[PDB]
Amino acid sequence: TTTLAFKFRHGVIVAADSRATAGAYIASQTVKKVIEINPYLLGTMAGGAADCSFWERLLARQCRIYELRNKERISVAAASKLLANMVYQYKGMGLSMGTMICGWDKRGPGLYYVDSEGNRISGATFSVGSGSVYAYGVMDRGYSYDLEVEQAYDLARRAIYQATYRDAYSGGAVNLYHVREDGWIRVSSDNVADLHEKYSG
Amino acid sequence: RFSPYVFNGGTILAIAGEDFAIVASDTRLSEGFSIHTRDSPKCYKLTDKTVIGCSGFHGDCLTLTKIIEARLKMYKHSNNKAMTTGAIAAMLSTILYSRRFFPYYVYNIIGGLDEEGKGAVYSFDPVGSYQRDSFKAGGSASAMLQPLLDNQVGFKNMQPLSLDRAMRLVKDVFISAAERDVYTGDALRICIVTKEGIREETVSLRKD
Amino acid sequence: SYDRAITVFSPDGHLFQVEYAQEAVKKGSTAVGVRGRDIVVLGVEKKSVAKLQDERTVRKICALDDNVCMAFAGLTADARIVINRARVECQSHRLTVEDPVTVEYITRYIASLKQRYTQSNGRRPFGISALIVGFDFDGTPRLYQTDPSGTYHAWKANAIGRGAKSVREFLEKNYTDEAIETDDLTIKLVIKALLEVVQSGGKNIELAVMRRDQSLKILNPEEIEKYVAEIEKEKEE
Amino acid sequence: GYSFSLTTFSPSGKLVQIEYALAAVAGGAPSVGIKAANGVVLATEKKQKSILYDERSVHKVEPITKHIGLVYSGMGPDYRVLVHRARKLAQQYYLVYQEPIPTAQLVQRVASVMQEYTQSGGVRPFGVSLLICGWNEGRPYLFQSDPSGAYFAWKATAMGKNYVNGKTFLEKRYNEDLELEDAIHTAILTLKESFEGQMTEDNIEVGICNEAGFRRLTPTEVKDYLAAI
Amino acid sequence: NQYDNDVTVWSPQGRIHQIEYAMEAVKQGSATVGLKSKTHAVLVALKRAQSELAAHQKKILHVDNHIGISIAGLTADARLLCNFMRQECLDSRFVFDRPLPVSRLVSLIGSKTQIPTQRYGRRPYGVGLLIAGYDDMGPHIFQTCPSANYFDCRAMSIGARSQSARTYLERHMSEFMECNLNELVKHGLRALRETLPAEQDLTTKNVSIGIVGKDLEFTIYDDDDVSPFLEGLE
Amino acid sequence: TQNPMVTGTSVLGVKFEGGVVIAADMLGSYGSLARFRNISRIMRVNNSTMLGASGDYADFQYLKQVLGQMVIDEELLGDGHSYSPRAIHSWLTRAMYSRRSKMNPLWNTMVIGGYADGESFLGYVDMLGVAYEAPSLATGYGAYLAQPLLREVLEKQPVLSQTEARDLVERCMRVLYYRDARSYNRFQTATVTEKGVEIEGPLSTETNWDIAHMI
Amino acid sequence: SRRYDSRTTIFSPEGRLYQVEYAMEAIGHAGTCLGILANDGVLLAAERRNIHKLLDFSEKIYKLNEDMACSVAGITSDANVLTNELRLIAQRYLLQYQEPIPCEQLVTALCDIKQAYTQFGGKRPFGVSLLYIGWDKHYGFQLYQSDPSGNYGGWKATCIGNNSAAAVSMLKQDYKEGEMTLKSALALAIKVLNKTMDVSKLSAEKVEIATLTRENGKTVIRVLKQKEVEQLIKKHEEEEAKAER
Amino acid sequence: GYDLSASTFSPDGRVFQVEYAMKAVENSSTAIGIRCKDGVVFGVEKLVLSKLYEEGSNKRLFNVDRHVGMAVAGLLADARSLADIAREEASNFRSNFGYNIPLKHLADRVAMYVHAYTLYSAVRPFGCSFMLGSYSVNDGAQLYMIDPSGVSYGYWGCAIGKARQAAKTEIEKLQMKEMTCRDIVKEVAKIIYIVHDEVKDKAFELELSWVGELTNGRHEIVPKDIREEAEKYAKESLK
Amino acid sequence: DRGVNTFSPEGRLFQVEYAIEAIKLGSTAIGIQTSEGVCLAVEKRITSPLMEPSSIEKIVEIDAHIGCAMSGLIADAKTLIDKARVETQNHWFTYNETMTVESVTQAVSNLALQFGEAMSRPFGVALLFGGVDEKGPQLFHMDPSGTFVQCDARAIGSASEGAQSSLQEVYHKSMTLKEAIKSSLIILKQVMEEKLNATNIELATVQPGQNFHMFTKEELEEVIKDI
Repeated sequence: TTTLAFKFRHGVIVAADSRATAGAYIASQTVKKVIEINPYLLGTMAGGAADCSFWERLLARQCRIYELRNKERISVAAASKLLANMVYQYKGMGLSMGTMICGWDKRGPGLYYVDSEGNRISGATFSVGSGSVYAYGVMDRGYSYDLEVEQAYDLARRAIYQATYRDAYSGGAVNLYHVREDGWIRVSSDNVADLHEKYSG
Repeated sequence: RFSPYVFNGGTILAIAGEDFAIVASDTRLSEGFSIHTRDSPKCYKLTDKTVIGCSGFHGDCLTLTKIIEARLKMYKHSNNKAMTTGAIAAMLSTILYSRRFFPYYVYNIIGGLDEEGKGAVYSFDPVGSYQRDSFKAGGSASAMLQPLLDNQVGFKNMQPLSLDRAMRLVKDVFISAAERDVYTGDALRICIVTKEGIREETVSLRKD
Repeated sequence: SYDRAITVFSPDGHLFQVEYAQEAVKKGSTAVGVRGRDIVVLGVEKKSVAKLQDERTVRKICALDDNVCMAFAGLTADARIVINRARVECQSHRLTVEDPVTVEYITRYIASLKQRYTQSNGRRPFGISALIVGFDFDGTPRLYQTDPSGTYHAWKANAIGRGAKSVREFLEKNYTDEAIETDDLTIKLVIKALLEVVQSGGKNIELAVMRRDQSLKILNPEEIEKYVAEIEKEKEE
Repeated sequence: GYSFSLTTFSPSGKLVQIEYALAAVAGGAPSVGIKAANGVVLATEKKQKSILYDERSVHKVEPITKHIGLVYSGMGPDYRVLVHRARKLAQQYYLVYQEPIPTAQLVQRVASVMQEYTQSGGVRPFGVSLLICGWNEGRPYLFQSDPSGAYFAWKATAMGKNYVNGKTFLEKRYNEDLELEDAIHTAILTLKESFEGQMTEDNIEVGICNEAGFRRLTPTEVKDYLAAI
Repeated sequence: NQYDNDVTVWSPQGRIHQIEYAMEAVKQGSATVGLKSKTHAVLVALKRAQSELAAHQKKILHVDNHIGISIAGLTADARLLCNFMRQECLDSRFVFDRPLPVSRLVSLIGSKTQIPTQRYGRRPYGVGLLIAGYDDMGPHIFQTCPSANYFDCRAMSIGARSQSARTYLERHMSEFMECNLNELVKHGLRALRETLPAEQDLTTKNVSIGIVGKDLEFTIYDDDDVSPFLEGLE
Repeated sequence: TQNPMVTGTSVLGVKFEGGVVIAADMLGSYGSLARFRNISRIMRVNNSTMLGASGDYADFQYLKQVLGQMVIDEELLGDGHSYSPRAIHSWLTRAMYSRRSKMNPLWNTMVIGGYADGESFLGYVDMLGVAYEAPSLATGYGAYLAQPLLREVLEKQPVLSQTEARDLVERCMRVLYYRDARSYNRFQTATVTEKGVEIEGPLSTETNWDIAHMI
Repeated sequence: SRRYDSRTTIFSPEGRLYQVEYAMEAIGHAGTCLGILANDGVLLAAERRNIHKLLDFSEKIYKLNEDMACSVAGITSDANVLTNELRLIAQRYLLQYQEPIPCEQLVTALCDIKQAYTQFGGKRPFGVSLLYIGWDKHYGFQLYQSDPSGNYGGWKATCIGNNSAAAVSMLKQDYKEGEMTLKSALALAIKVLNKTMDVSKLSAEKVEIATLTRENGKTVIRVLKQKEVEQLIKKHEEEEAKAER
Repeated sequence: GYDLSASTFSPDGRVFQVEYAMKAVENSSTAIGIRCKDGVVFGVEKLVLSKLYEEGSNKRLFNVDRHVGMAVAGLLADARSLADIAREEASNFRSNFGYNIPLKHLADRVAMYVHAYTLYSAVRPFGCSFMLGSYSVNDGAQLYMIDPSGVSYGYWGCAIGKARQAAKTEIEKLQMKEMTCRDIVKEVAKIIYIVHDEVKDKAFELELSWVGELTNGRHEIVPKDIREEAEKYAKESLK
Repeated sequence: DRGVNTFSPEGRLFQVEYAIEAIKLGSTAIGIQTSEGVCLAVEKRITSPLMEPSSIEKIVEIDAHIGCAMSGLIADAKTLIDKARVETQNHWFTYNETMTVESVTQAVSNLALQFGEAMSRPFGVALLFGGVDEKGPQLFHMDPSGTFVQCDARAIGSASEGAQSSLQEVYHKSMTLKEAIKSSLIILKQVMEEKLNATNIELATVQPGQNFHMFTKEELEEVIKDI
């Protein structure tokens, strides 16, 4: 598993792979690891798939109830705080999950990282999963806050491809998402076996 | 000490077509190095267009299949409709996660027809996570059956499915897997779900 | 535990305990609230003033938070409980959401709490009514009013307590666009509205003022006397 | 059980069930308590309805600890409950502090128990009034407790039937320099006033408290004292 | 005067008035008829509407594949009892994996309903029920009262102005055991029609039918689907 | 029940043309001691059901008590309904599984036989809640020694008669006596048929020790 | 049983709560209690209703803390319960914060308990009214008063109990704000009590006086001896005899 | 108003709610029970209020336990509650002490349960009376009667209902201590037929049962043919 | 004095009758159902010009496809609305699909008679549910007694009698949504005491293919221009 997310002038960009394994056996290569919480929030999965899916569904229903009651949409900080408080009460039992939460609100773009141990940190560049250490290198060498849209797309695709090249539990296809002011859109889903000829030549 | 689990073997398979679905399994029940029965199928009819298959620990299979039917009747009485395949999958996910800290030791596959009349296959893990696929194999010989399906259905590494072709493919893959897997194969049960309802078939395998 | 049903329906569909709570509220000291352009003003008339009493201990304008405050009319002991519930709710909200509350949010919480006491076993209704003023994060002033039955409304100007009808009649006429263009005019309007009921002039008036980014400020008697003298000088016309 | 209070305020501010409980108490048998320089004496009348009754089957004067004693006026069945609770409270205090409970602390705890029954759901107040005697720090004590829960410290007191005349007798006769024997003589004389019939050692009960502890006089000693008087 | 406000007070004549008032609540509901033959059981219900712009209230409910009920009285109590019955049937099928017999369900209903009529500050269920079922011993028609008493019937009518239907059934009992399904349905329709005012007639809008049988699960017919049964009547 | 203590060995069962037959021995072993030698491990539930259980004996007695009271209570009503073998099989499976999940199992393996409505029933329930049905059954070491012999016969001739099933039962008991360390030479048989349930015992087997002379 | 329920905690058609007025009517019969605030201390003066000759710290003044004291009027059996609760509240605050409790927090914490009884539960309220005196680092010498309904307020001179209105009028006439000392406050208390009691002349046995003062960085709560009250009474008598001339 | 709760004594020492409950039993149809040399026989007249009810509806003879039989009168719901209570008591005894409960013990336990309802204002007394009959090889035949007050007694022949006194007058003439169950089965049907009043209670049905050594200690309903024989004998005697 | 759960001599609970009496003091709400959608219109009682009309909300959003209009004691409807919202979200969480209008109505109506001596008295609020589901536009009515029905055109409140009388002649099965809006506004104008002026009324519609929608001012004057 490797998922990354970075924040720049025109919003947030999220990228993920698609392989899921059970031991040394590859169960599937069509997993959708960017969880679509709302038309205005995005979340990722890393660690346990069941835990991420269940607790982010609970978060989605709480967000909808809040919006119904208060006639206003929830913010990214509040959503991350809710998710952090729902998993601290099962501390030590054995949950395993680490998620970025991405959105846009009154204070601009937002990108938070929450994991089951208890951390909740805001940032401008995150990567989680087994192959994250391979994506930090490329992303750090290429990242700047004044990137254009196409340049940011290219950076995310290249970072994920380089992560899957050297990691054994990472692979499949690269799924890309862009969070803007008026909601998110789905950019592309590119197969690694074609990025190989695109990049090498 | 006391161990609450045993492994009873079993293989389940599902293929989704253009306007049909197929769920197949074997009928051997084992434990350790012994054979309990040769006439124990693993497919259960949920609705006139939905079938479920379970494998793993047998007691959990029995109790889970009773719980699912009770919940379906509850839903039909409260909502005045028959439950849909997507709704069945979404409810089974929650049921499975309810036992997160003492899990069911079951592998589940759901096959049927969706609301536009096309085949649907959903696969689960013992904890609840599910996914919609096009074909899926689970149980003892999943690792042997999956590459064949990837090669023949998905056309991997090569330079529509009819019903008859799918039937032949299912029979062939179980005939091949009976050769090498210890836990698999006394008879083969096939359930075909289509517009007219659910049809059943049986085939004979090796006995040793 | 005690599980008697205290409040129940009567023929013609009335709830008598809630009506008697209304009657209890209609005997308190008058409280007037006005919503200006950049200022919100609250005023209370002191029912009894004695020279042997400390004023700091009998104030009827409290601060629920750094941006929300309220005045009440009715039974004092009930208000002392409702206020301390609202404070805890404000702190819990700021902890969980990382954002100061909205005036509507806190008035909704108070209204729900007050309504839940007219449908429970072994309880009697709260005998208080409330005016809640504040400023939202976007800078919009807010005035709300809450009823012992559990209903709340937004107002431009309002009065509760005894003699509230006369003050409402005065405000229906004297509340205009030109009368709230500056803070002095708004304060004078509040004082004049209170003067329709209070006796002995400004010696029996407590006045509080809030602005967009400042905390609640209690006006000293000298400022009240200055304003009253100016209002009396305006009678010479 | 009923969860509402059966004792409530009257439009003039009176608690009426308490007045009725004291009305019950004022119809009980007389009791006298006298505090002297060496100890305390408690006396009570023990007339019984017939000769078939066993005179020694039940007692009115009872010990709470080695140094505390009780008498009562009112209803016997309530007196028994109060005695049981007082004994349990004294034992709890001893278990905690490894020291005998002082008289004032016991009277406070018993008065608290008696007050709990005035502001509780579905119960009626006790219909008994108590006299407590004890010895602590080298000096004696004498306390009275009422059905409402209020306690007082006395020097000489009378209670029950015709207690006003008993109080007048004690006022005109009590002196602070009496020894214990003069106190016993005065107590028996006070019981003699307004007595019905001829009194013997079988129809009165006496108990004393001094340095050695609390003890209840045997009928032989009561006979000696009656002969002396 | 003072013996009629509580359910735990005996009248000097040995009666409980709150139970009688709960009985009076049932008599104000619309009529319902139930009858059986050697092979089938049938419930016929007459529905009511508040106005021409409102749909007619439901009166036949599904309890289990072999059990159905019909209602007269308070609706919410009927819903509560129906949910209790459904839960009991589900529990029986879970534990023993066979259909619950009808008489053993009626015993449970009576046992549940008797408890409120004995304790302080509680009220009887003000609903009457007709229960149609089929099991290994054949068709069954049961009738339930608010006083926790139940009866086993050959045919029975409950609701307002239901004496006329009872008289018709008493006259025509003899033919029921030999009638087939269609004639049994027509007999029930005639008995139900005996309760209508002379200016009002049966229509597909206000008639509901529920049938259970040997090789037939409990089915409900409403609206146009009751047209074949009305055809040929009279 | 974390430890078994006094235990039973094995139960055998086979179905024939018009009923079922079950067999079990009469020994309760405490470890390796062979302590109680005349105990009965076969039960008659009602006029068409019989039960035989192996494993801990205290748990078997407890289930006897519970099942007997349940049958008596359901018979008191007099409504014309009675439990079938399948209802008992399902109830036993539910009870065993419900007790497994509390981590406090009942250490038993049970064989239910019955004959109702012209159809015969032979079912198997396990300690963990594994339950199934088969034409022949054997628990414990009988699963290894006796099951091959029963299945060899049942494959060639699917439908037996009463005498053939009886004789097959004694042959299996003799083999078990030869090759099992916790066995005994006195056993007991129960047969359920259209007439009802009939228990016969104690019986015995004739052995052969000729090979002792070729050593 | 609805038949025997007395419905304590309900409103009246005029919006009143009859049990509370009945409790307040009960309080108006107890002994007079008076509190005066000065520049260097504060004092409580109470009337002794126990005057039987055979009767054997103080009768109606209790110590709650190192810095506070209180006196009650009404029904003593409930005053004991309230005092025992006040002590526990103060100890809990000290345990939590390792500092002494301020006066107003203690008064508020008790008045909450008093109001809870009047709003729900089915039981009757407490028929007692209290006067509190103490010292606090935030505000200094203070004086508070409570009611059965849960209402409190600070004062500079107050009186509760029998003949409260006459005492309040006399205090309004004679109290000089900002110019009082303990020596003058004691004389004012003696004068008001003498003008309130139903006796021809005051006596030292019928009154108890407690003074709270702050010396050497520590609070001192002192109950005056009889031979000091006798001298105070003699001084008042001489001043009154020479007052008119 | 001394008659509104079960926890109030009248100024003369009576609890009126229990008497008002007894008046409910006094308006029911009669049931009798006769104890003989080797068994007990119960007989009830069951009134039919319509021709639509099936035969065998609203049965008033219950099987509490294998060796115990019960016959009720009064409100039928209260009787059906007490039958379940008695069934639970017998089941608990068998599962705790290992053998069948003696009848004198079950009667005492049910009587204490019934009496527990006549002390509080939060519940009301039962409006039912009933008879318990049993036969044991060790204890002989036994017959007990229980009361809404909670009083339990043993009898040789008893009757409960509206026609109690006439039925007792007829039973006193039997001399039942020397004859078997077969004669008693005819005599109970005869007594039931003569105590019935057909001009006010128009129609009725006869229900009979026994427990004895002829059943080997089991409580059973009388076989049909014996029932018609007894009915014919009673009718020809009545003629 | 009597309990909360006593029957009347003619078999009715007193408290339910009193609550139904209390219903008839609220403002008039009118709902109309057509094959093109459902419309809800409600009256506002502005008691003073110093009040803000926008603070009075009597038409709420249960869900994106279900809306509710209420009358009676307004403060009591908050609990029912909260329960309805929670049940719809629970249904979506478990089954991943939208609840129907009838199921929401049953879930809300199961709370009606759950009171005793927890709630101590009935609710005394009447509700109209308007929604769009697999069967099309649907309008449901629910009252304090716990009974709910399906309607074609309903009027609740103080002037329900005359409004229903007018709806009887006005309504027909072929109405267009625009005609339904016009007719509802005409009836509301007839039954009100004040003058309809696009400020003291509230109007909402639910149509297939789009969510629950609340009319703003400009549409209100545009529609009222014809009246």
